[PDB]
Amino acid sequence: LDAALRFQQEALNLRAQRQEILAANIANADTPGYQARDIDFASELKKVMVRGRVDLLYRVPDQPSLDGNTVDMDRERTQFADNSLKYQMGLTVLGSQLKGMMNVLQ
Amino acid sequence: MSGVLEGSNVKPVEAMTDMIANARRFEMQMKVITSVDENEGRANQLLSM
Repeated sequence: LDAALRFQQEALNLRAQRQEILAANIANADTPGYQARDIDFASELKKVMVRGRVDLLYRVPDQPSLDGNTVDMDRERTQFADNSLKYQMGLTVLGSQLKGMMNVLQ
Repeated sequence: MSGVLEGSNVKPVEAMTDMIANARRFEMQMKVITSVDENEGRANQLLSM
């Protein structure tokens, strides 16, 4: 066995990937015609649980800009904060499972 | 009509009011720019921790 950590491990990996995506968003917040992207965390987590080892959907824009850029910075800031917090949560949950598994053991 | 020259039709009163309007419009835009800058400054603290 020892696939009892699989769910949170894959969730934490997808959280890291989403962090990378959102950092790319922030970085390209000025390049003309960027068409900000994102991924759907729930659907991708379910997809990686059912099969194992991610389509880049387009964040639906508000507020056009004539440079084609659609990174609306406020949404990206909120989503980046949410993703960082969820990543830290996943760290704590995995830590608790490993603490428990090594507490029962010795 | 000979013996006569013709000058410029630059109405000075509309030019004066246009310049006053331009100055005031410019400084309203400057206030908008200042507020937007300082907003982005405040907001860039969400990403910490």
